[PDB]
Amino acid sequence: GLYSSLPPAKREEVEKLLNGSAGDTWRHLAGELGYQPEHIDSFTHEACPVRALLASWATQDSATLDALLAALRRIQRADLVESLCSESTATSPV
Amino acid sequence: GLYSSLPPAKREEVEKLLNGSAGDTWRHLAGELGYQPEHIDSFTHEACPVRALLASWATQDSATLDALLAALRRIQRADLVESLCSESTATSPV
Repeated sequence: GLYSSLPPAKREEVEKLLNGSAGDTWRHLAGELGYQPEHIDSFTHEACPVRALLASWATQDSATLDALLAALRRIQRADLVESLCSESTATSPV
Repeated sequence: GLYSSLPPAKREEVEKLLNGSAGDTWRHLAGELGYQPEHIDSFTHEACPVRALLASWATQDSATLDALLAALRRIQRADLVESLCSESTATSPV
């Protein structure tokens, strides 16, 4: 299940979670994904580093939800896993 | 002078620079200011960590432009010193 296959309403909830609860888990994700520190600096160029990270990660087949969930586990952010499953409920594709 | 003594239009320009050009420089500042690593994570709870940093800095007498400039020099961001001084000639309080 590629992250790029999700509807825009699901991607907006990933932004809302880091905008409203804890905008800092993406640093830990980039660490366990093994991103070089120059990419972490390229993501902090914007106030929403999550939007740039998700768009940049979606360029490659590694962008599976299975890999995202494994990295979330390695950083002890199973709370974000639980929230993203509960917030998966939606109403339209657009 | 104290950063807390500036008009709100100047504080909006410090936010707009980190929101729109590059939002990394507050991390480098927090390092040379000698902040604890828990404060860095507490600021990144929000999308605009600069708004929370500037608020938690304005509550102490350490918030002088003289200290801000010394930190900006140590982090090799004298380009930002020029940009912020070049916007100081505003005439638009709120």
